[PDB]
Amino acid sequence: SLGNVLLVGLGAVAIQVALDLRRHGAGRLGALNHPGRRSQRIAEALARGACLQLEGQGQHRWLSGNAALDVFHQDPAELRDDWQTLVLCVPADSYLDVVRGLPWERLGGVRTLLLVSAFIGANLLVRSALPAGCQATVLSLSSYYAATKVIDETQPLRALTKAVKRRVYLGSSRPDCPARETWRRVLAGSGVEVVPLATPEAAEGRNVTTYVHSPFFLGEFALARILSEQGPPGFMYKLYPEGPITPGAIGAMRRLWCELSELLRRMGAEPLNLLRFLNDDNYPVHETMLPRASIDGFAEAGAERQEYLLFVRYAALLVDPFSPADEQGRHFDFSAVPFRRVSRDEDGLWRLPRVPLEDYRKLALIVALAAHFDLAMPQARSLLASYENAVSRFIDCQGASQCHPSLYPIDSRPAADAIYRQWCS
Amino acid sequence: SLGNVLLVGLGAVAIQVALDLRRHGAGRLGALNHPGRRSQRIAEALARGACLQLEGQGQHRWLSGNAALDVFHQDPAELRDDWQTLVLCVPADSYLDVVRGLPWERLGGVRTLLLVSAFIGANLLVRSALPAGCQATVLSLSSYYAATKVIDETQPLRALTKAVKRRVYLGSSRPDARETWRRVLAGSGVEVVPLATPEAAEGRNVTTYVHSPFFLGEFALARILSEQGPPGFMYKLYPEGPITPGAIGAMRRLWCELSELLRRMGAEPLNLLRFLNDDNYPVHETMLPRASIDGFAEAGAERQEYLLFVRYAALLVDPFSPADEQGRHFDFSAVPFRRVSRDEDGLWRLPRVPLEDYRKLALIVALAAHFDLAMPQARSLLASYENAVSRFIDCQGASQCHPSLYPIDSRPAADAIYRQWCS
Ligand SMILES: NC(=O)c1ccc[n+]([C@@H]2O[C@H](COP(=O)([O-])OP(=O)(O)OC[C@H]3O[C@@H](n4cnc5c(N)ncnc54)[C@H](OP(=O)(O)O)[C@@H]3O)[C@@H](O)[C@H]2O)c1
Ligand SMILES: NC(=O)c1ccc[n+]([C@@H]2O[C@H](COP(=O)([O-])OP(=O)(O)OC[C@H]3O[C@@H](n4cnc5c(N)ncnc54)[C@H](OP(=O)(O)O)[C@@H]3O)[C@@H](O)[C@H]2O)c1
Ligand SMILES: N[C@@H](CCN[C@@H](Cc1cnc[nH]1)C(=O)O)C(=O)O
Ligand SMILES: O=C(O)CCC(=O)C(=O)O
Repeated sequence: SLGNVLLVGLGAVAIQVALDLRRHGAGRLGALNHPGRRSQRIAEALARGACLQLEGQGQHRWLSGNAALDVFHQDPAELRDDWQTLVLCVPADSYLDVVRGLPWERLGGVRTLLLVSAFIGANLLVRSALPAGCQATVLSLSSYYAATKVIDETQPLRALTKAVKRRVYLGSSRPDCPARETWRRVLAGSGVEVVPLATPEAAEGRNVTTYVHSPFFLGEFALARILSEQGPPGFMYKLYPEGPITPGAIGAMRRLWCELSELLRRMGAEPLNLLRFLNDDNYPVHETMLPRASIDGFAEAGAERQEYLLFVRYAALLVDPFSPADEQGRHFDFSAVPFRRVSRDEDGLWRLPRVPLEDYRKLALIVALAAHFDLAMPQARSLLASYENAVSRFIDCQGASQCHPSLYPIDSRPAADAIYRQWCS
Repeated sequence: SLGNVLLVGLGAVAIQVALDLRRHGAGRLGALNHPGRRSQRIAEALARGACLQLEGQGQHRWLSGNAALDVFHQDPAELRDDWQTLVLCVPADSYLDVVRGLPWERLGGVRTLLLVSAFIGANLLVRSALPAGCQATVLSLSSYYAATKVIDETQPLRALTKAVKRRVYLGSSRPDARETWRRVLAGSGVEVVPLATPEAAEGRNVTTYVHSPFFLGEFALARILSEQGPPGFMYKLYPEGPITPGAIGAMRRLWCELSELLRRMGAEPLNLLRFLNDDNYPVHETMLPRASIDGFAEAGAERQEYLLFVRYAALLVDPFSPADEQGRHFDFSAVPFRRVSRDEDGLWRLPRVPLEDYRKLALIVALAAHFDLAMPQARSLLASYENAVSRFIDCQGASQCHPSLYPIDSRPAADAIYRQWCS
């Protein structure tokens, strides 16, 4: 079964996962979060008797519930060998740091480790970092299965889920893995269909953010908003000049999808139909905007038609076409998600938001991995260079002394080498 | 060169034109407005000392001015042969009726007749109704050159111009008066481009290309014929408005059909995307690259449809408007549909959009048949309108509907245009 489950990272994702785990049952539920203001707030909340609370928004209100946490650690030194399942709810660009940091000498009983938002190569990278002879199976979930936020960091244990995906995918380092069905059941509790796939990379190849955030949020427009201090933040899914979506961004999306598909084929994984994945698995539009024949036929449509269809898809979602119309015939403004921007941390250093720092670090690793398969990925490299140039100019202007080192050049070649060696073994 | 000018149809357009004529310099100013309540109000206002009053809104406030009306008629038979220039400021559907009603055999002094909103064939249709040997030159303007309205029908001669177009085109029945009218209209700020034939100007009417595919389709007609529910928006994407990839396909296919008709009538067609961007409302290079705009006519159908869709998506907000504090731009696309309304006799009427658009396209299709052009896309749009309006009549009752909703036959007008063109 799942046995006793340790959530690693206790954020918005973990709270939703905790609700789904408690519905399913069968064991103690613990969490580990590294020291910091959030962990201090969490420990304070738990010590006064608070529980994890998940609220569903709008149509998702049926999800809402509370979940008890048996133990919370902000000090790995107190962990003992009581855990059968680890669930990594930390940012995906931290999986390597987090897996190296776990006290594996006291975790010999762990039999499964789930990566809740994997990317191509993540399963292999995590396996490369495990201690020798570790017999934990590593599971890769394609994408986090919802949209969830901690409303008010002052109540760190209360989260809001505003969207839920129709379908996600799950692969395992163990062939014909029985744990996949367990997690199918756990996530089905929140209405998500989990499709088991035959290898981790096939699931990782269905990570939605890799395909969408890379072309849209590594470009010039997004970076100009994210690195700004004054002026409006702009909107993540609007068309230029309100947001980053342009025909050029759509062309980058198509070309990157082609590059990623070839990488997947070279790792023995079947690529996805990008339009059908976006429409059917994540969020749909009406037949009059995207005919089913166009959705199903997308992969054979030819580049111009593919780009037209992708553009239509995003223009069709500037509002939510399935939301109720208001008195004046308008639908919900689905595309008005503001960009989060750079902000100063407690040491006075500029930090980047997760979008795009996490998206850059993921894509940089994928590109470094693809080089081992003799794939140059020029579109991916152009997106990396756009981010790097913009951030470099921000450092020039603000001063290196004022910038957190996460803004600085990162070397992904060592991690890519570890992944490739693990794949070849 | 203008002499004494008679404005036929004394409404919003005529008031703007009168003030532009006065800025340029003209003789007496007269007007002919057919009997009706508007003419009754005009006659009383004139009796109490009213003049033609034009107000320019905002940046166009320099357009504002007053002009005396020297003569007002309602009955064409009462016109004296004292007019060198006639300007037709009536709806284009009425041009033939207006011309047939005038006593041309005793209007030998008329030298110029200007059609302010000429549809394809309008010049030829007008000339077909003129007596043989009639001396008048007929001018076709591609479209009215501003956006103007009578503020309040209780002060009938006071009009408001809220916008002026960038560019219009002017063609003449006489090879090589265009220059005079280019100057006159240039006083409003519009650039008038003289073209070599009337049909070249008539073929540059923007509503022909845009209103036909968007407002004769099923979505638009469902809004227009509706009584309850929100009216929807003319230029938003489905489900808020009628713009869909199917509507854009209709737009492209119709542009191809219209372009071939123009070529068969000896007129160079337009590059639709360049015409929309450069003559109507532009977008940024990142949405529509200049090379894609200039190259549109040679791009191939899929790219052409993608570019047109991008153009309308890019204008859901006005990208050159100032951003508000939230990074939002002006909601340019939220122009509500005008819908059916009961008239003073209690009868349902259609708004000019799409009635005028249907009538124009019906004539174009009937004309195209003479050039052996079937215009299947145009015919599909006509059928869409006819079927929807027919079902509205079924539901409301013919006795409750104004006769303008009933079937029309444009074949006699098309035949007269073709005969004139072959003359
Ligand atoms: N929430 C969503 O809807 C969503 C959507 C798409 C994808 N995702 C994926 O899920 C991941 C987690 O999302 P979330 O909303 O739960 O974020 P959250 O606010 O960041 O919670 C993440 C937890 O992990 C801790 N953490 C962050 N960085 C860490 C690091 N380098 N090492 C160890 N612990 C770290 C955090 O504690 P501290 O704050 O103290 O560091 C926090 O408790 C995202 O990064 C993304 O990969 C989530
Ligand atoms: N900004 C604009 O105003 C604009 C823009 C683009 C296109 N147009 C087109 O230009 C045409 C005229 O526009 P408008 O705004 O000036 O209309 P308007 O204000 O209603 O004026 C039309 C005038 O002509 C009269 N009239 C109609 N038929 C007549 C006839 N057969 N003989 C004599 N007088 C007649 C009308 O009187 P009754 O009201 O009694 O019929 C009215 O006084 C319209 O079809 C319009 O769609 C106008
Ligand atoms: N947020 C997603 C990334 C995909 N975003 C959606 C678009 C969208 C989301 N909200 C408003 N518009 C998509 O691109 O189809 C995730 O990673 O789960
Ligand atoms: O869905 C959003 O609102 C932002 C895009 C996204 O996928 C994310 O939160 O990582």
